[PDB]
Amino acid sequence: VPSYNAFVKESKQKMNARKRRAQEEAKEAEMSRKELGLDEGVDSLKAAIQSRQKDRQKEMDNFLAQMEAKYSKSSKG
Amino acid sequence: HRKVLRDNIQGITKPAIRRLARRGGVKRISGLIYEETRGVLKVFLENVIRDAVTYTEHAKRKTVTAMDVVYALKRQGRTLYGFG
Amino acid sequence: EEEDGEELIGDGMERDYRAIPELDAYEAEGLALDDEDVEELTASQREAAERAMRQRDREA
Amino acid sequence: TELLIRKLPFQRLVREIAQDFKTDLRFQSAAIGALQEASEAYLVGLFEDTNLCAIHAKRVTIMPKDIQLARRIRGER
Repeated sequence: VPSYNAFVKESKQKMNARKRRAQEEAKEAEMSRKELGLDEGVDSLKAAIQSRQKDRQKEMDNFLAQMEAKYSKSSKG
Repeated sequence: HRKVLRDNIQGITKPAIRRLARRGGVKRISGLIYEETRGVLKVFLENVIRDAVTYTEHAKRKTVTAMDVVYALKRQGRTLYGFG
Repeated sequence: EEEDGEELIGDGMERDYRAIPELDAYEAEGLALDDEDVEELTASQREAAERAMRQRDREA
Repeated sequence: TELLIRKLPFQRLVREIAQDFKTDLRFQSAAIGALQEASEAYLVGLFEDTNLCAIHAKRVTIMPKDIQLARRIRGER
């Protein structure tokens, strides 16, 4: 059963299914990309990620400020 | 008294990683996403817990208080995204 | 190999959001209920710890 | 709050990780809670950035490749 020809057919089927899934992933990814509002290109991706990094930095700053205002000896007195 | 904890990285189950990804907006995940997530979180936790334990040790205590973790996270915020 | 992407918003997703009382609460082992010997770090202690940690990081 | 990681597995994992640094240790519950909140915020932000990196590459299925790409953009290694 595991002949060389049977392996060729399996490999071709898997390659074609991979191309199909790649096209489906590309369509869904464009749909989501416009659904999220990110401009096309690589630099837009980096800019959005770094803006989110700044936002998360300020967020954890606020979080640690809360932790200090609740558990520190300076806040208690 | 030599009790040891082991293989609790599996405590981060597949549903846990799925909830994290859905909170992050992920629609579909790869099969090998779970192991990568476990490794990333383990490295993160190791690097922050070492500093928290160092703070507790310098406090001449043996219990990690909340301010130990606060200072560990504050020190981590300076080195985590320093591009290396 | 290279199977389909595992969907995350499929049906039965509420199974990932079931409540488990055995795991949704912290256990008592390893926690500090005796609420002293939890004194905050003094400035000397904190500075010494941080400088030792920076030396250790340089060593790596 | 919402459910991302269950509290008992995270507590066991934190204690397992910590026992390799000091032998016998206790933890304030607020310390474990802050650890969990910081870890979950970090992981959800990393997942958002990974999803951005995946949809840039014409995919809605995230992969460890996209995770490492997002980490490299954020400034981690």
